[PDB]
Amino acid sequence: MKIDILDKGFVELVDVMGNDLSAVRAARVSFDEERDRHLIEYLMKHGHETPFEHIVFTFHVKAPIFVARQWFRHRIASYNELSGRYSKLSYEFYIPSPERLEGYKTTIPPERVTEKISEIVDKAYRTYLELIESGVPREVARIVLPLNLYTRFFWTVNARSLMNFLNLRADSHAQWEIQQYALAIARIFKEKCPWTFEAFLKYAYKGDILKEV
Amino acid sequence: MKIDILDKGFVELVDVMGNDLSAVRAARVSFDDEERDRHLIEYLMKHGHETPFEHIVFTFHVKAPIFVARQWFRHRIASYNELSGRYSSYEFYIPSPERLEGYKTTIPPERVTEKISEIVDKAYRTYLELIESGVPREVARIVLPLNLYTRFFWTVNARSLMNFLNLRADSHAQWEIQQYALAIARIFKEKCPWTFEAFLKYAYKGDILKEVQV
Amino acid sequence: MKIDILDKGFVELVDVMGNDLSAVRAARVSFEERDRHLIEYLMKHGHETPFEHIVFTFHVKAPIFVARQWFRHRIASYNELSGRYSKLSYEFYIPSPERLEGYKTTIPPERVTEKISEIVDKAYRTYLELIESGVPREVARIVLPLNLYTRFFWTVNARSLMNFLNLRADSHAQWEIQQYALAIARIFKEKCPWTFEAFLKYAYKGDILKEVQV
Amino acid sequence: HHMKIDILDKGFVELVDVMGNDLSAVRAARVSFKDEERDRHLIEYLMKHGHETPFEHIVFTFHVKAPIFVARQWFRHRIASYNELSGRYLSYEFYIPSPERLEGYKTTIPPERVTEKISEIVDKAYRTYLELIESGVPREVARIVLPLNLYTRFFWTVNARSLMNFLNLRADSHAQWEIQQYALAIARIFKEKCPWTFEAFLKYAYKGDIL
Ligand SMILES: Cc1cc2nc3c(=O)[nH]c(=O)nc-3n(C[C@H](O)[C@H](O)[C@H](O)COP(=O)(O)OP(=O)(O)OC[C@H]3OC(n4cnc5c(N)ncnc54)[C@H](O)[C@@H]3O)c2cc1C
Ligand SMILES: Cc1cc2nc3c(=O)[nH]c(=O)nc-3n(C[C@H](O)[C@H](O)[C@H](O)COP(=O)(O)OP(=O)(O)OC[C@H]3OC(n4cnc5c(N)ncnc54)[C@H](O)[C@@H]3O)c2cc1C
Ligand SMILES: Cc1cc2nc3c(=O)[nH]c(=O)nc-3n(C[C@H](O)[C@H](O)[C@H](O)COP(=O)(O)OP(=O)(O)OC[C@H]3O[C@@H](n4cnc5c(N)ncnc54)[C@H](O)[C@@H]3O)c2cc1C
Ligand SMILES: Cc1cc2nc3c(=O)[nH]c(=O)nc-3n(C[C@H](O)[C@H](O)[C@H](O)COP(=O)(O)OP(=O)(O)OC[C@H]3O[C@@H](n4cnc5c(N)ncnc54)[C@H](O)[C@@H]3O)c2cc1C
Repeated sequence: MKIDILDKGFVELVDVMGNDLSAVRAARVSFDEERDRHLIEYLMKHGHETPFEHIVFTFHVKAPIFVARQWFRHRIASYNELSGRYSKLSYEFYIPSPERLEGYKTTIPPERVTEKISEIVDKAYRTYLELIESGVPREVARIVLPLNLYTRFFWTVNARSLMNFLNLRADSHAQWEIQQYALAIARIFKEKCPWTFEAFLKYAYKGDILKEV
Repeated sequence: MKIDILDKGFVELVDVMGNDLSAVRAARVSFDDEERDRHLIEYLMKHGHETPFEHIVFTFHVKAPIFVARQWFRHRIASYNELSGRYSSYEFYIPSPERLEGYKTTIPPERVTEKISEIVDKAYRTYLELIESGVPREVARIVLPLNLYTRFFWTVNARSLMNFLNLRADSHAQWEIQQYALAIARIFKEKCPWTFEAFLKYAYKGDILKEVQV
Repeated sequence: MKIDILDKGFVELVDVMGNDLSAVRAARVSFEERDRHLIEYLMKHGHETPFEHIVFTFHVKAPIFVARQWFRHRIASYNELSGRYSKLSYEFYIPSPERLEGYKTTIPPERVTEKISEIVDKAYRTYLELIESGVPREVARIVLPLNLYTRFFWTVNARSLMNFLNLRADSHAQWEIQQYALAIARIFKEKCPWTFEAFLKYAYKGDILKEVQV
Repeated sequence: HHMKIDILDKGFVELVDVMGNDLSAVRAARVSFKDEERDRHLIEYLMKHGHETPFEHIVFTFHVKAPIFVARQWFRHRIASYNELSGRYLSYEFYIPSPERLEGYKTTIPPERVTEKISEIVDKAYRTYLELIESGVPREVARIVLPLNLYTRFFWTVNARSLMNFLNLRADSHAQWEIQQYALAIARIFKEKCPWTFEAFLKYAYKGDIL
């Protein structure tokens, strides 16, 4: 299960432990269709969040550094990001689409904005290459690369922390770029834990976008 | 996969996410070679790169005396769900004479076991009586002894589990929790043999897991 | 500041880092009505991170059944007396007859208080017989009841402290820990008045702190 | 607090506040409310046997100004609290490595020219940023063209135990030189405020080498 985000990014499900019933078993501390869902909604509405910590996901994410920086602020989770000492490195950059600027009356055509960004990216990247070729270590030369450079990471997180992530990132107040990733995370969450996801939207979700999309 | 511990306790595996390769994939940040994969596991363990092992997760169902659970619950990097004494088998851990078969006492070890059993029976009886009288469970239960068995679900990742083993699968820890740590270690070994072996070889700070098999 | 709780317990403030302004500085990231205005803004908009920069260290004496509920709050630091090696005062929480006010019981409340006291006496006396006989404390103490008082140090930041209050300073929590939560709230209010008020007005999810003064 | 240490060309690590000192760990370990000799002995005992929880009762709050590539590595330390400047909503300064930063590395061009080339691309990226902002482009979008050597600022509250883990990982020759410099500043302040704990740390638990 993979979802493409932005121009070159993505969110892919690597593994998952449990499902809605994992939270049910944990809540009852042990080991009926309607009875189980009722328990899930009960836990959600009353704020009994601990049982959902027993559902865990591992995602593989490709996102721009500025998005990853905001993402990594979520401390109750595990991350492993690219370094280039265990796997090969790649150089791609997030170039906003003209549509991304819709809504703002910019004196510069949204098409020209996309071009200027692409322009600087190319120049920074070429400078980077020029430095490496001259013998400058990568850890130094890389500092000239822009924040829109794509990176990749593995993210393992339990359902409770995931719902906190959605509360903050699947919201109109969050930067549009991370909103997109949050939407993809929500879709995968819904596919693996439909009962929990539904209960979440109904009683605990604090954001807005998940109720519109 | 369930292992009996003490007189009425146990450690049961409920679920597990991943295996040794999960840490390998995480370290390389790649989703998609035994010799080299096992070498990487040893390398990570040897140089202290522990984050990759956080991508292996276990969920256990444990039945242990409260005095043991209190020590267990001090391990904060994990998730717990315990039986609610306020809302809810009423069983207790009675040490066998063999548990004292090592200290010099003024009374036979068997006598100690009898004394413990006796007071537990009296406390339990008092509890049931209070409950019969309409006294709320949350109040009546305060007379129950620390050897009362409780149960909880424990979800923990491999890195945190290894920290648990470093501290509890050791002769300095109380004998009772050592027994549970041994069972946790056995299940860990079965599901992640490569990580477990690398752990014992490069990072394990305790003593018993290098003396006792599986 | 030492506040007495229950019959022999207490909550004592050991140390504190910062005040309301610590959160303001953190939110602004730079080392008054406008400042207080900011605190309220943060609280109403859900900006909780700035309050993580205010930290408290408390010394608490409480019955084990209360401590176990307390220790479920993982985002904090704890150091408690050792049941295996620490010297204890051997004091127990005996509910007052008023504790059962409201519950229709077969026997009178004073009777319940009496029975609890009797079982505690028997358990304690049995414990004494074991220790005097040579039984190690780590084993002998398992017969002691859950109402035995213990002590611990608790270091926690304001954000986690507020989460603790949301859960324990509430009618759904056991009356005994509610009492401790009230004391914690009292100390929080004295050191961080602006944050405390903003909390009650915008984020507090409990009920008792909106009716019980300070 | 008040302590401040300059790092790199425009960065710094400033001590904002501190709760406790070495005695805070001693009291927590004994879980109560002796003498200097026995107390320092207890600190070494704790450090030696890995009884690290008592040190969680010592807390620091730092104000740090560092380039984003350094901050990114720093923020991987989850057991701590952070508050950083929002790029979405500064004085825009950048870390320009000194020619000496390339000592030991045989480069095709003079080290001075490398510093120049870095300064040049940074200038072009910044000027592009300003042009986008002036045209009405949202800051959150325009800022993505800025380089990783852009300076940011943040408050960091962390306890002594977590700080020691931070030092074991960053105060090491295997860490990038830039973060090593910051780790040395953190260690310096730690030493100043908790002499006993720091000394014990260096003697029995520190796994790095530069300290
Ligand atoms: C030379 C060098 C190379 C590096 N290479 C890479 C790389 O290739 N990829 C990469 O992603 N990072 C890399 N890092 C960053 C490394 O992963 C960091 O040290 C780590 O992210 C932060 O450390 P920590 O886990 O010890 O600290 P904290 O996150 O602050 O945690 C402190 C302690 O609590 C723990 N802990 C916290 N949360 C959890 C949890 N959820 N589960 C289990 N235990 C937990 C552990 O016992 C830990 O030591 C590198 C660092 C250095 C110095
Ligand atoms: C032989 C023995 C004797 C003991 N004696 C005592 C005693 O006298 N008094 C007592 O109270 N307890 C005692 N304990 C219990 C001890 O406090 C526990 O081992 C500890 O609380 C749980 O371990 P941990 O911190 O390593 O694990 P976890 O809480 O699971 O944490 C794992 C890692 O994340 C970390 N971490 C998590 N949270 C924080 C945080 N807030 N700040 C900094 N780092 C953090 C550390 O790197 C840690 O190793 C004893 C245990 C043993 C085995
Ligand atoms: C629109 C928007 C604007 C933002 N602006 C800024 C800004 O200007 N500056 C900035 O620094 N960040 C900013 N952020 C980041 C914001 O602080 C993140 O939501 C936060 O860092 C990650 O959330 P968390 O604390 O809820 O999650 P996690 O770190 O994953 O924690 C989950 C839960 O555990 C908790 N928790 C974890 N660790 C601790 C701890 N040490 N102490 C107390 N509780 C803890 C809380 O209950 C928390 O909700 C912004 C985010 C958004 C969406
Ligand atoms: C009326 C009442 C009834 C209760 N009944 C029961 C019961 O039947 N069984 C039982 O076991 N407990 C029960 N509890 C205890 C309940 O589980 C506690 O509230 C909880 O253990 C501690 O709360 P916390 O998660 O909010 O806090 P903390 O552990 O201090 O965490 C603070 C924040 O960080 C978070 N966080 C920390 N660690 C993790 C993690 N590993 N994964 C995801 N998020 C994390 C969350 O955002 C959290 O709110 C009850 C409590 C009350 C008040």
